[PDB]
Formats: sequence, structure tokens, C-alpha cells
Amino acid sequence: GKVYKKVELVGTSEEGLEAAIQAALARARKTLRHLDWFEVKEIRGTIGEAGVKEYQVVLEVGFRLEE
Amino acid sequence: GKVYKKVELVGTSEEGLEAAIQAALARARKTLRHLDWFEVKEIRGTIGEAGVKEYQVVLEVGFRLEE
Amino acid sequence: GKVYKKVELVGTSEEGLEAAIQAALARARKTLRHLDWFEVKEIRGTIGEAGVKEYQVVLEVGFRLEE
Amino acid sequence: GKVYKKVELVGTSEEGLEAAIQAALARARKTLRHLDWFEVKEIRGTIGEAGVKEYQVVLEVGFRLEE
Amino acid sequence: GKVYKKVELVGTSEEGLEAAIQAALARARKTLRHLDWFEVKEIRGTIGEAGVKEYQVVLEVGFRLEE
Amino acid sequence: GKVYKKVELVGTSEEGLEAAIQAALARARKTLRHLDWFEVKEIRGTIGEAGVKEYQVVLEVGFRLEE
Amino acid sequence: GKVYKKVELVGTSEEGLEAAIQAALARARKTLRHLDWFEVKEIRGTIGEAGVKEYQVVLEVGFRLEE
Amino acid sequence: GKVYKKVELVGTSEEGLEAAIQAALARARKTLRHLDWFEVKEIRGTIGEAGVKEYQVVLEVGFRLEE
Amino acid sequence: GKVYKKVELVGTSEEGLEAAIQAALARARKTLRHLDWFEVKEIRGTIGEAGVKEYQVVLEVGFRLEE
Amino acid sequence: GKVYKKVELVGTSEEGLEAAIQAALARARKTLRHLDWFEVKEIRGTIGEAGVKEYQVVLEVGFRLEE
Amino acid sequence: GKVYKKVELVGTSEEGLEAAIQAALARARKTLRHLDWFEVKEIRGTIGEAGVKEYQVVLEVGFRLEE
Amino acid sequence: GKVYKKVELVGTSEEGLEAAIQAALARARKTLRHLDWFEVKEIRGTIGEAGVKEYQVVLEVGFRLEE
Ligand SMILES: Cc1cc2nc3c(=O)[nH]c(=O)nc-3n(C[C@H](O)[C@H](O)[C@H](O)COP(=O)(O)O)c2cc1C
Ligand SMILES: Cc1cc2nc3c(=O)[nH]c(=O)nc-3n(C[C@H](O)[C@H](O)[C@H](O)COP(=O)(O)O)c2cc1C
Ligand SMILES: Cc1cc2nc3c(=O)[nH]c(=O)nc-3n(C[C@H](O)[C@H](O)[C@H](O)COP(=O)(O)O)c2cc1C
Ligand SMILES: Cc1cc2nc3c(=O)[nH]c(=O)nc-3n(C[C@H](O)[C@H](O)[C@H](O)COP(=O)(O)O)c2cc1C
Ligand SMILES: Cc1cc2nc3c(=O)[nH]c(=O)nc-3n(C[C@H](O)[C@H](O)[C@H](O)COP(=O)(O)O)c2cc1C
Ligand SMILES: Cc1cc2nc3c(=O)[nH]c(=O)nc-3n(C[C@H](O)[C@H](O)[C@H](O)COP(=O)(O)O)c2cc1C
Ligand code: NA
Ligand code: NA
Ligand code: NA
Ligand code: NA
Repeated sequence: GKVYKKVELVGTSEEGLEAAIQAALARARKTLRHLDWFEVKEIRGTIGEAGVKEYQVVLEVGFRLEE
Repeated sequence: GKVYKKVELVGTSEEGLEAAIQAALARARKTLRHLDWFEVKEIRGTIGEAGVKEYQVVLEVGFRLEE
Repeated sequence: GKVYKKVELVGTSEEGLEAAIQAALARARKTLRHLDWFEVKEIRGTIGEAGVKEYQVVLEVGFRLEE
Repeated sequence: GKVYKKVELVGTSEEGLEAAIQAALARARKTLRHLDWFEVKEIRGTIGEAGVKEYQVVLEVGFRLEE
Repeated sequence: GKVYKKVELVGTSEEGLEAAIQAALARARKTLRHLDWFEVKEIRGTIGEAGVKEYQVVLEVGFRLEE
Repeated sequence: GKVYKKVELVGTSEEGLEAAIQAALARARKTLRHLDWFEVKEIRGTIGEAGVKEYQVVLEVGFRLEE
Repeated sequence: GKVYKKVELVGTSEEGLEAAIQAALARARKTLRHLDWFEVKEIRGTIGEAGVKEYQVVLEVGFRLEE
Repeated sequence: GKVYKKVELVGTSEEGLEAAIQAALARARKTLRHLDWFEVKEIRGTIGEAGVKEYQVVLEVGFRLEE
Repeated sequence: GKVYKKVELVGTSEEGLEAAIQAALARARKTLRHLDWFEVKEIRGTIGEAGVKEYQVVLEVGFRLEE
Repeated sequence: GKVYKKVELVGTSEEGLEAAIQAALARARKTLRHLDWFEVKEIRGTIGEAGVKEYQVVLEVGFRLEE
Repeated sequence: GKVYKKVELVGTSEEGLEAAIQAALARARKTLRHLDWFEVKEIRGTIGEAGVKEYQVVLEVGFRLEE
Repeated sequence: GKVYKKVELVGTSEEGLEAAIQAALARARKTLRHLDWFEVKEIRGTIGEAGVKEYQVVLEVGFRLEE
């Protein structure tokens, strides 16, 4: 009876992996409703002069569809 | 020339796998047009006192984009 | 000593997943002998006005080779 | 804080896929407690004179560990 | 800080693989903004009397989300 | 009701990827009937003094079985 | 001569990924002996009003079997 | 210009893995011509009272198609 | 009706791959009953001064559950 | 007796997929000797105002090691 | 025109996942030039008396090749 | 603190799988130092008039990086 949708996002952060995930979820909840779960598909990033420049976490976000 | 889009849905049902797929497709067709095919990516579910509580079928739905 | 062969078939049905599998196996046994096991590789289908038009079960069929 | 364990089972049935899953879950709940979810990893089976002899559903069962 | 979204499209063409990709991207840029990268997930197609009828390139398109 | 079979071929060409696919399909249609679709599984090749010697496209070809 | 066993656990934590792993390992060492290594299979989680509710790390734990 | 075909076989042997592969290739060369390469997809087997009863090597065999 | 369980083991040996598998199965049969089949998931090992120090075969062992 | 090494390269081109592969192989042969084969692992690219800006082909290059 | 190379490293740390990545990148930049991006392939580790002994992050590092 | 590197090799032998692995490791230790572990990625080979001509084992070799 219930139907969910999954959207694929890429959260980024200079701080770490959790912050990268949280950035994705923060943006997701502005536009999507009934956010339930997430699944990390991929962890990558960019490299700068001091090592990791940007952590990039490719993420699926699952949420309940209405009506 | 033709371009399609794929959306990832999770259909659920207490009855079985086909009903779970049909629940996803029924909801899809309310909002999406030119639904053509589907691809089952994953079959999971929740467990209750009497065994399977809910069947959950993770599904990609392909449809033609307009214009 | 024994050698088996695997053939990849796609069974279809408007009724459900088991019927799709059975359609593949019914056709397989007309031409192939010593059918032993099957492995479902993929579940997909077509969509019509009333939801699932056709279930399509991609299937490997394993059978013993003679001689 | 919570920790879960996953066990891999193979449920079988001459009837169909749901019944195969249910057979696994029925046996699981005799010995395991706090059964929460399952994930189907694989669908296979044996072939007889009348097509499918036995459906075999390879399944992961997730449950909460105590203390 | 930056968040991207990925959408899955299927571009088609009778001419070849690059044209199939380009058809997807051309349609994508009508509706989506800040298109950055793509990832080919799958190459398939239909067969006609003269060989390949239609090339079909399943593609993920990544773009920056605003705000 | 309808049952398809999939055969795995490797098409080769010194020209490019599309030609390699077309070589596989051209040979397929001499012996197989009711060719419907293809799925590229793998792209590889051999290297010579001037770069790519031979493109090799590993391909599944799907066709309807008769009777 | 030596034989190891692998058990699949899911560690959870509201804090982060390392804490989720550590929760799994802490529970593991209460019951299992000769714990040697782990392999992360999957990172997922639940979503709440403030973003990540629970981080869930699916983990294989390898340990030496006795006698 | 050249087109190859791949057939999937399962070689078995009570001796070991190489013998299992050789059993498959021996049977293959009775019926197939221009055998070129093989790819091991899977290694499994049956268990008896003295350990391994039968080694089973699932194998793809590639060969050149004529004309 | 019948339900099986799968356990994941790592057999090791300085001799070779078969011996590594047999070591796993020998230990398995001391504690587990109704051992039926195995599936090799992974082959790895350690390196010493004379090449392979230890072969390590990651293996799933399937057995029938009682009552 | 023979040992090969595989190196992973990313060839790029504004023209197409073959040219991207050829760019990788051209650079490879300046530094590496006894180049034998390649395997395409991934096809991606960047997007510009006119569609595909750059095709990027992630490629494994296999070559014979000396002495 | 541009060609990149990918090298596979395993960074380790007793502190956490980010530190493990950073250790790999720190060592990489001593010897490699034009480091651009990384891709995490695998997360594993060793277990000690107090849980995680060492986090081990298997990582691909991509960098631009010169001239 | 410690960083490892992984190199991908293909060992070959007319004798068997272990010998193929050993050939790769023998060549590796001439040029690489602090060789620790290996992971078999793939088993393939060539076919001759008497069955297996050459066994080919695709192998990752992991070793500790210095300074
Ligand atoms: C990549 C992709 C996958 C498809 N898979 C299937 C398949 O699952 N089974 C099927 O019957 N048709 C499949 N089709 C064909 C579509 O279902 C549909 O019949 C065809 O694309 C025509 O769509 P249209 O008339 O809306 O343009 C596939 C098409 C594409 C683009
Ligand atoms: C690689 C392979 C996979 C098999 N998978 C199954 C399985 O799915 N379930 C099962 O009951 N038997 C399985 N079997 C055993 C066969 O179903 C069959 O019982 C056995 O090969 C003996 O049959 P035969 O007398 O025709 O040689 C498998 C055998 C092989 C070779
Ligand atoms: C996960 C992900 C994958 C990316 N893959 C590529 C790549 O395929 N090739 C490339 O040139 N850039 C790649 N990029 C970088 C983007 O193409 C883009 O240049 C960058 O995100 C900055 O764009 P922005 O200003 O729109 O944020 C990737 C970025 C992310 C988030
Ligand atoms: C599992 C499978 C995969 C398919 N994939 C595609 C797809 O790649 N693209 C497409 O246009 N049609 C796809 N089709 C649809 C077929 O190409 C074909 O149009 C349809 O099955 C009707 O075939 P028939 O008229 O010979 O019975 C697929 C069909 C099946 C069975
Ligand atoms: C299949 C398998 C995988 C292993 N993976 C790792 C690895 O991830 N990192 C590591 O440091 N050790 C790894 N080990 C080695 C063990 O952690 C341990 O150091 C070694 O087996 C010695 O254990 P023992 O003294 O109990 O016999 C692995 C061992 C096996 C059998
Ligand atoms: C990612 C990775 C995978 C490993 N896998 C194994 C394993 O397959 N089996 C094993 O015995 N050791 C494994 N190890 C541990 C190494 O073989 C080695 O024993 C350990 O890293 C100590 O090496 P060192 O003294 O040079 O620092 C692994 C180590 C790493 C980093
Ligand atoms: Na972290
Ligand atoms: Na069903
Ligand atoms: Na092309
Ligand atoms: Na062997």
C-alpha cells in the first residue's frame, strides 16, 4: 500500500564524511517530505595542497510518497 | 531522438511480491506519464509475529520524457 | 566427470513471477534434456494502462550434457 | 548502541517464492529472537518433470542482538 | 556545503553511442540547470533488419542543486 | 507465454565500438531469427603499434524462441 | 591449518560511523573470541527531523575458530 | 570482422579445480570448434563424509564463430 | 519445507587451494551436521620470502537445518 | 611463467569514446612497453553549454613485464 | 588530450576513517604530482582488545600525467 | 600511520592455479619490497588442442610503502 521514492544526492564537506551526509540531508529536507532512510553508495573527494579538499558522499535518500 | 527517465520506487504489500510491484506502479501512474517498463533491483521486507509483515520491492520505473 | 551447460532464457507472463518462470521451463523441456536447476538473474516487465502488462523473468537453466 | 546480526538462510517450497520466504522465517523464529527484516539475495530452484520442483530463496535475516 | 543531485536518463539514437548520450544531455538541459557530469551505466539497444535499430545509453546526469 | 533466449557474443572491429556491435549482429542474423535487443556487457580490445588494434565488444543478444 | 569464521553484524550509533563500528565490535567481543579483522559492507541510516537519526554500518567480523 | 560466442559450462571433478576445468574443456572440444579462452565465474561443490565430494567450476568458454 | 543455513568460513593452507577448502570443511563437520554444498566467495593469501606463505579461501558452507 | 601488469588510466577527448581510449593508449606507449590489451571500466564525462564537453574513459591497460 | 593515472593505496589510522584517508593522501603527495581526486573502494580494519585497533581505507588516487 | 599500495598483476602458468599465482609473486618480489598479501580477482585462461593451454590468474598484490 505504501510507496516510497529514492533520490540520489551528493553531499560535500571539507570537514568529514558525517558532515557531507548531513549536508545532503539538510538540503533534502527543504524540498522533500517524509524522509526515512539513506544508503551510502560511494565515498570520493577532491585533493588539494593539504590533502583532502572536499569529501563527497554519494547517497540515496528514501522517502514516503503521499496519496 | 527519444529520451527516457528512470525513477526508483519502493512498493510495499502484506500480500506478496506482485502486489508490491503493482502498488508502486499504481502510485507512479498518478503522477508520471508514458510509463513503459520496470526493473526489480531488490526484494526485502519486514518480519512480524506471523512471518513476513511487509514485502518491499525496490523498483526502477522507466518512462518516456515529453517534448 | 559430469559436465553441465547453462542456457539463459527470458520467461514472460501476464499473471506473475512463478508463471513467467514456468513458461521458460515449459519451453526449455521441449528441446533440452536433463534439466536440473535454474537461477533467476533478473526480474523486469512492461507497463500498461492497468499496471503490469507483462512480467519478464530472466533465468539461467542448468542441465546435464550427454556423452 | 544497538547491534544487529544477520544470518543467511535458504527457504524452500514447491508452492512459490513467498511460501519459500515464509518457510525460512518460520524456522528462523523458533530459534532466533527479535527478527526485524530480511533481504533476498538469490532466487533459484530445482526442475522436475512438471517444471519447477522446488523454489529456493536465499535470504538474509536481520535481528537485534540482546544485552 | 554544495549538494548535487543525480538523475537517471536513457538517451537513444539510430546513429551511435555519442549521439545517444548527446540526445539525453540536450533534453536534460531544457529542464535542469547547472549540469556538471555524466556517468554511463549501461549500453543496450534494439535490433532491426539492418542490425542496430536504436542505440540506448542509460546515463546518470549530475547537477548542482541551488539554494 | 512468449519465451526469449539470450546468447553471448563478442563482436570485433578495427574501426570502433558501433562497428564491433554491428559485426556481432550481422553474424547473429545469419543463424538466429527474431533478434530483438542487445545488452553490452563489456568493452575491451587489443593494443598495437598505433594504439587500438582491435575493439572487442562483449554483447548479449536476445531473441524470441519459436513454437 | 587455521580456520576463521565470519559473522555479519550491523552496528548503530547516533554519533557517527566509527562509533557505529565500535558498537558492533564491543557487542561482538562479549560472545566471540579471537576477533581479528572487520570489513565494512554497507553504510546506511535513518533520517529524523535534525538529519541523521541513526548511522548503521553493516560489517563482517572475522575471527579464528578454536580446536 | 571476427565474431566469437561464449557458452557457459559447469565442469566437475572429485580431484580438484584444474581437473574440473579440464573436464569442461574436454567435453566442449567434442562439439565446439575454435575454442580460444575461458573465464571462471564461480567455484562451488558438494560435501560428503570425507569433505569435498565434488568440485564444481562454473566456466565461460569463448570460441570463434565460422563464416 | 526444508530450510538450510549458510555459514561463512575461511580455510587456510600452505599447500594450495583445494587443501584450504578441505581444512574449512574438516573443521565445519566437527560442529555442523548435514553439510551439503559450498561456494567459494574469495581467494586471497599472505606472502612470504618464498612466495605464497598461506592460501586463504573464503567459503560459504550450506547445510540442512533440523526439525 | 609470463607475468603481466595492469595500470589504470583515464583517457579524455572532446571528440568521442574511441578518441578518449586512443589518447590513453598513446600516452601509455611513451612510457610502458609490451602493451597487449585494455579493458574499459567506466565511461563518464563533463557537461558544457553544448552538451558533452569532455568524454572520459576509465581504462585498464595490460602489458607484459620483462625479465 | 589530458590523461590521468589511478593508483590504489591503503591508508591506515588508529583514529578514524578521515585520518586513514589523509594518511594515504599525505604519503601520495610526497611522490606523486597533480593529485586531483580519490575514490574509496573499501573500508576494513583490525580488531584489538579495545575494539578497532586500526582503520584501513582502500583508496584509488587519481592524478594528471605530465607531457 | 602505515600506508600500503596495491598493484594488479596477471600470473600465468601451464601447470595450474597455484603456479600461476607463484609466478606473479616471484616476479613481484624482484622489484617490489615488503610484500604482504594478495587477492585473486579473476581466473581465466587460454585453450589449446589438449584443453587448458595457459592458466591466467589476475591478482592484486599489497605491499607496505616506505618512509
Ligand atoms: C533501456 C531500456 C530498457 C528497456 N527494457 C525493456 C524490457 O524490460 N522489456 C520490454 O518489454 N521492453 C523494454 N524496453 C522497451 C520499452 O518498454 C518500450 O516498449 C520502448 O522503449 C518504446 O517506448 P515508447 O513507445 O514510449 O517510445 C526498454 C527500453 C529501454 C529504453
Ligand atoms: C553449479 C550447480 C548448481 C547447482 N545448484 C543447485 C541448487 O540450486 N539446488 C539444488 O537442489 N541442486 C543444485 N545443483 C545440483 C543439481 O540440481 C543436480 O541435482 C545434480 O547436479 C545431479 O544431477 P545429475 O544426475 O543430472 O547430474 C547444482 C549443481 C551444479 C552443477
Ligand atoms: C561525485 C561527483 C563526481 C564527479 N565526477 C567528475 C568527473 O567525472 N569528471 C570531472 O571532470 N569532474 C567531476 N566532478 C566535478 C564536477 O564536474 C564539477 O566540476 C564540480 O563539482 C564543481 O562544479 P560546481 O561549480 O557546479 O559545483 C564530480 C563531482 C562530484 C560531486
Ligand atoms: C528482458 C528483456 C529486455 C528487453 N530490453 C529492451 C531494451 O533494451 N530496449 C528495448 O527497446 N526493448 C527491450 N525489450 C523489448 C524487446 O526488444 C521486444 O521489443 C519485445 O520483447 C517484443 O518482442 P517480440 O515482438 O519478438 O515478441 C526487452 C525485452 C525483454 C524480454
Ligand atoms: C580472509 C582474511 C582476511 C584478512 N584481512 C585482513 C585485513 O583486512 N587487515 C589485516 O590487518 N589483517 C587481515 N587478516 C589477517 C588477520 O587479521 C590476522 O592478523 C591473521 O589472520 C593472524 O591471526 P591469528 O593470529 O589469529 O591466526 C585477514 C585474514 C583472513 C583469513
Ligand atoms: C587492506 C589490507 C588487506 C589485508 N588483507 C589481509 C589478508 O588477506 N590476510 C592476511 O593475513 N593479512 C592481510 N592484511 C594484513 C597484512 O598482510 C600484514 O600482515 C599487516 O598489514 C602487517 O604488515 P606490516 O608489518 O608490513 O605493517 C591486510 C592488510 C591491509 C591493509
Ligand atoms: Na567518519
Ligand atoms: Na511471487
Ligand atoms: Na563510439
Ligand atoms: Na587448484
